Amino acid sequence: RIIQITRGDSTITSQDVANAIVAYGVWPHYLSSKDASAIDKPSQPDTSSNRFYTLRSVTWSSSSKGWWWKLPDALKDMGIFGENMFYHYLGRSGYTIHVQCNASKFHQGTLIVALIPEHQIASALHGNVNVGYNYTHPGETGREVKAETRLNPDLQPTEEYWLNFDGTLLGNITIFPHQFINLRSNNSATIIAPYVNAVPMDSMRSHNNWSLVIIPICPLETSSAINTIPITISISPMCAEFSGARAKRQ
Amino acid sequence: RIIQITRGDSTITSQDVANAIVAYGVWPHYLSSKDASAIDKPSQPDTSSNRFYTLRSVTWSSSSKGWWWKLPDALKDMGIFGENMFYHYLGRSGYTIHVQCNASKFHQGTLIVALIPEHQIASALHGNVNVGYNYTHPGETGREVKAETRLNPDLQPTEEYWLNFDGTLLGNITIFPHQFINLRSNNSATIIAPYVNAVPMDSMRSHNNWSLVIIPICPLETSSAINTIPITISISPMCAEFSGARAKRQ
Amino acid sequence: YINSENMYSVVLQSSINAPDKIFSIRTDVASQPLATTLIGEISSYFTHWTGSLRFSFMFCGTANTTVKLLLAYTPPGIAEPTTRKDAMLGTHVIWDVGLQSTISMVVPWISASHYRNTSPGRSTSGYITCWYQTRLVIPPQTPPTARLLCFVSGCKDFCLRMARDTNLHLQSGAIAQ
Amino acid sequence: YINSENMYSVVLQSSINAPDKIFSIRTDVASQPLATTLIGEISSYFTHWTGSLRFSFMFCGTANTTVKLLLAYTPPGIAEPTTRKDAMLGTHVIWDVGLQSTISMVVPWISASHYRNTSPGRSTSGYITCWYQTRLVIPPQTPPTARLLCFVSGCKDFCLRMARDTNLHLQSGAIAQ
Amino acid sequence: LVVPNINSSNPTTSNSAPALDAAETGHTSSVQPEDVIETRYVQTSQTRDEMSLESFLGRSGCIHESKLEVTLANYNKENFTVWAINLQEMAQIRRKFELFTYTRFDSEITLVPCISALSQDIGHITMQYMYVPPGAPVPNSRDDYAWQSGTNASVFWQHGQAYPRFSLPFLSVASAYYMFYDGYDEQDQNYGTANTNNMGSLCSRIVTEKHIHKVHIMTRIYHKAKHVKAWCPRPPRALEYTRAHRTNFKIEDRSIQTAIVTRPIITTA
Amino acid sequence: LVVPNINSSNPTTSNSAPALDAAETGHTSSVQPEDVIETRYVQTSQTRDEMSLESFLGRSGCIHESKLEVTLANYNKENFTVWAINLQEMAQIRRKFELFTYTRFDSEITLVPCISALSQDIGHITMQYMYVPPGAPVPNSRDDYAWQSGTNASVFWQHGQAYPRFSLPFLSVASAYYMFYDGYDEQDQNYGTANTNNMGSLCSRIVTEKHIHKVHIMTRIYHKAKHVKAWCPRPPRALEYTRAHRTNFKIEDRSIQTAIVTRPIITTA
Amino acid sequence: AQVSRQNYFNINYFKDAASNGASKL
Amino acid sequence: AQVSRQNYFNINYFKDAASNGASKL
Amino acid sequence: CRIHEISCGAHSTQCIPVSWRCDGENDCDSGEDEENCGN
Ligand SMILES: CCCCCCCCCCCC(=O)O
Ligand SMILES: CCCCCCCCCCCC(=O)O
Ligand SMILES: [Ca+2]
Repeated sequence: RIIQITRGDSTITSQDVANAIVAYGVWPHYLSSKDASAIDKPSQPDTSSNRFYTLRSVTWSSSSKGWWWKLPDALKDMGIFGENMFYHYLGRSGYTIHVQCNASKFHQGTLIVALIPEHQIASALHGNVNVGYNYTHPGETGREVKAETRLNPDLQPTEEYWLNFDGTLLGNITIFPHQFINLRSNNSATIIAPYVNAVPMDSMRSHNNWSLVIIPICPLETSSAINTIPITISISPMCAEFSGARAKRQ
Repeated sequence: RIIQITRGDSTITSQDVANAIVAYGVWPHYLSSKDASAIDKPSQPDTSSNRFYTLRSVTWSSSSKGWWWKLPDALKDMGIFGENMFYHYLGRSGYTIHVQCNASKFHQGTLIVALIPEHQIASALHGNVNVGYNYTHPGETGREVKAETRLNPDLQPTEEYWLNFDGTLLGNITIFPHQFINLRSNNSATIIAPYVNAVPMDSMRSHNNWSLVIIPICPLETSSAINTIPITISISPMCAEFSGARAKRQ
Repeated sequence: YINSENMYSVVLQSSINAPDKIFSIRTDVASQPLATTLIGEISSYFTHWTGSLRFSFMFCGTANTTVKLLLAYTPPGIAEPTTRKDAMLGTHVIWDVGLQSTISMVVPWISASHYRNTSPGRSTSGYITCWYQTRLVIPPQTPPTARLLCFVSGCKDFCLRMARDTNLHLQSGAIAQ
Repeated sequence: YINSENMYSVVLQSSINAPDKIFSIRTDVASQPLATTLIGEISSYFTHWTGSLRFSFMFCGTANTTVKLLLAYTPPGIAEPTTRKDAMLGTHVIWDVGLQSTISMVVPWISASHYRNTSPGRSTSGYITCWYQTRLVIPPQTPPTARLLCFVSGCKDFCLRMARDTNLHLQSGAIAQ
Repeated sequence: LVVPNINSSNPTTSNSAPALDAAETGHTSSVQPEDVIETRYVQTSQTRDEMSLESFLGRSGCIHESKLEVTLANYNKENFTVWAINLQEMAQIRRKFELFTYTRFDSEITLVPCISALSQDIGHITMQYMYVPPGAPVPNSRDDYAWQSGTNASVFWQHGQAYPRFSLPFLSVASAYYMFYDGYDEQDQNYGTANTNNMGSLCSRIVTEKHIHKVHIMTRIYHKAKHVKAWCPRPPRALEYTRAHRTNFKIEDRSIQTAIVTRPIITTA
Repeated sequence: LVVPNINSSNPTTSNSAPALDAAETGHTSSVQPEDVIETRYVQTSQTRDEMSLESFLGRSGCIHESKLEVTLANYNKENFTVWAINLQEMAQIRRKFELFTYTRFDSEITLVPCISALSQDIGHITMQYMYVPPGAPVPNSRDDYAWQSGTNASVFWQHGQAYPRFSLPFLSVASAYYMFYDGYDEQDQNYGTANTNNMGSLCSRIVTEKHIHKVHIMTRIYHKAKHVKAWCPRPPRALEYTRAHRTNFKIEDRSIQTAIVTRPIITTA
Repeated sequence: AQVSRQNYFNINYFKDAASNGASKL
Repeated sequence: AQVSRQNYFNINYFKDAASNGASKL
Repeated sequence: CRIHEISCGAHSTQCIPVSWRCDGENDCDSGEDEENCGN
């Protein structure tokens, strides 16, 4: 019923949880001498990167509809992991995702935390339109579900959470690695994911292997004074690897 | 009579040299489980740092008197080695220093390349005066021997090369790891140095274990059109190690 | 609070919705405010020290009150962290209050030399900042504030040396018999 | 030249066609100008010495510049040699510059007693004169001068004894704290 | 006496939480570095020898300064001192021992005479120090018979003789000395260590017969503990000491002053 | 510890030239007598024992002169000294140790008191010397409690007592003492050995109570190194020392003066 | 009798308990 | 224990490391 | 600071005995102990 995770110089705890789930059931690990293509000695920053990085908390209220960050990226400023990420062309990693969010025996709500591989969103417009880089690489902030016009907005991803942002129905979202946070029960979710992608290593900049999604499937109701609780996200890379080292790109 | 050094994704060559010399005769290496004090897993960036970094060439003329850079520091901007250096409190490393400088069978000159441990310069003034941080941390540029007044100049290191910048006489400079570049013979020097210091690891910012020095002991004379040749410096860390990881300092 | 228990606890607010600093302190065993503590006072009897420290925290709010803090240790060589991000990039622990009130975490010994001075100068051994990971939360009809205590002790690691006279206690003028 | 590198090198002329002296110095390790050197300074910390000395020379002229010198050691008991003949009648070495810039030669320990005084009086341990065996020579379009450095060190032989206070360094009036 | 070493640790992700405990018990959460951070492997050398009780109280310190003023005229009727024995009179020391409830040990006493000259010359001075146990007769004149010392232990010091010194076995009629004592008299009075720690008195007296120079003798007393044991540690002292054998601390029109420094705000130290 | 002997040599006429080498390498051409002169055969006795580090720094020298002037009037408020500990203050010594970058060793300290009389007589003087580590409370009056020395190490000297002396273990929190140090503060300030070599301070104070004679106490301090090791030799010093923990040498309106003597011409020495 | 520390001899010259030097551990 | 030099006895009378005389080689 | 012996060549501070009166060494801070001598 309890839990304690350690990574690098960091350690999470949680007095009450639903026993962490392992992505597709395959613990992370380094790159096999039998698969790699990169023919140069990979760098493994170790404890200085495979640590726990905590994001920028967002707020959940009686009207929020959802959020999401893409991985890697989101970490692009988090120390060495961040740096390395740009100093090299190729990178590979799997991580541990701990989503915390306490409340009270006098609340009620329910969030769906889902980790998704190759999450290709769809712009919210008709005709030949795509999505703009800048909008799918927010950063530690994330992208919120806001209903109220944007900018050079035709490069904007749709704002239709209930369709998982892609033409599928939330409700089949479970087919991916996911946990549920149900205030009346737990108060934190935890996902550990290996490296998934059809190639040894990929470019940390031009592609986000994953994509974290959180959707309140159940209205956050209460009678208490606090009717707005924060939701925090902490992430820790595992077995980080970089190749093709050169200059830092901007 | 030839030579070829490889490090990381880099490789130096030199059609003609005086067989490289090893600092105090002890090849570099990592930190012994029996000495360390840092009780946390060190990070070893490997090939992404233990590579060859080339500086910013300075110019030698019929009147230059000398130059010098301090180590680490000098590298503080050179990719990952650079970054890591600031992201952590503690760092440890030894490097390979290759000083190149070709000329012609029709020249003559002679440089003294010396690597020095704990090189404590002396300000060029009388009375209670010290040296200012900013002046002993130039960067990839170095500090040249310029005779012509400075700024808030009472925090300035002396400009007396012939006294090794410290009250000793150049000429006993040899007591340290050093090679000679004598245009009529070689055209490059090479020093490989281990980590020297009275403690496991030290702060990369607040202290420069080494200090490279170059002094023309022999006037660069010639009859040719080119009467000014450049001198370049390339450096490569070896067995880099960092500890106490936190935020990047400015 | 200076001369009352209230100096020993801290106060958490149910009205703070954001990454706010709560408190912090230097590490150097013989520093302020550690110096007055058991370990502290004693360390103050020697000159050099070395080891890991064990910081424990106990939440005292109501039984239905819940939170999620973040005790963090930022290694010397820099400056006190101003933001949460800036802080958690070091050694830390996301502590979630639930049933067990306590939670101990450790400040690894991470120095350049093997030993350090009891009495520092301008030097430091890092700081321990503490922030709001989530937010204090309560139900209806409950004290909007909660207390948070803090203990310290040395690990199996810890150790002192160099006997010298304590500085945290003096005698100005004779004592009556 | 006194306070510049130029004191450490010597100059050879392409315009001197004959047996001309170039330079010379006493031998006695703690003499002038040796005294300021590594070995020297240290010897200056004792009273008695004994051993053979290793003098090395490095030519710095152009790569096409060539010469033929003559380093010579004239045993004490006489006077500095004025002519080449007079000089080479002792221990010497005809060094020819070609590819290898260096050339080391030795000053055998040749005394009456087993040890000698660091600080001599009017006594000597011989001199090292240096002459033009041939003549510096160059092609067209080249610096008519070349530099010549000089190093010294002790042999497997060498050895000191009788600890005493150095004379090459003083302290007139207090030092500031 | 060694300290264990630190073992290398690895990224756990278990159901058991050693970090999480409960201080309500009264136990010191037994958590070690490893359990909380992928740690290294270190072969510690460190030694706790110095931190032994025997090394702590094993150092000599001062416990008393006995100033004696010589008086020409009535020579034999004064020029002598007395002293209620105890450690309670000198912070430094006292603070330490007062770090444990009970303690047992033998003692090494060392004397330090200083003759402050008052005439142009000192002449020939000679002191005597007698240990008078509780029950023995106290001297009352530079010439009292008691100074015969047919049984008490006296030690003589003359000018130009190196500091004297002697050893003392653990006195007391108990298993150990009382550093503190929540008890009273058989006449419900004198709450305090004074109730017991009656070791007698220490007296001195210039021996040199009537003479010509007025002078001042200042003999300091140092004490080192040996062969030690101590029980039940207590929290250390926090305020200047005021009186012997009592804890009292409130002082004549002055604030209660600790050693805890103050600060402006807690989000910056 | 012996020196090899010299073997007999013979007229070579080989294709190999050991005499010819290249100093560009940075190596000291390894040539020996034999290789260059039909030499004799000698059975050398010579020994390098004396040239051992332990024989070199193995000699006691002076590192500090602490003059204390006694002042009748305000006795208890002065008549005491302080001292920033270090070797940096006395050329002789300093020059030597400053011959290596790092060094490790234990120390033998020896004191030398001299009482310069100012009245017709001296009376009875008694000094005290306390070692106050960095962090410990510094004295501030000939009567400060600190001189109780419940833990610091003090040594007492009185007139007519032979020079005192004591031994000291290698201090520092490192593997060795820093003779030099190209580094700064955590507040980018104080470039220099001062940045580290903080050993605390050494204080004295006349003990003899208020008296009649004005006098001057001059206590010199000598130091011998024991059990030694040193690393990375450096070139020796060349100019008078000016200030502690700094290399500086330029002095107030005076030429840069070495020890190298000048001559008229190089073809005659 | 003589021992090892942090060799050397040391017998107690005195006939009594207390006179002895410092204890061992 | 006693040895040879450049015989004689010498035991360390002191209980501590530093107090010892000069080292050997 | 008199007693017919000890006396600084100054209006204030401490006092220097008669032995250092126009002797060549400067004892009192003011330097007046060595001012206008040479008789
Ligand atoms: C003759 C010298 C006297 C020294 C006596 C030492 C006795 C210490 C007993 C402790 C009693 C106390 O609590 O003060
Ligand atoms: C109590 C006597 C004091 C003697 C202390 C010797 C310490 C030498 C350490 C060297 C520090 C320095 O570089 O000056
Ligand atoms: Ca005078």
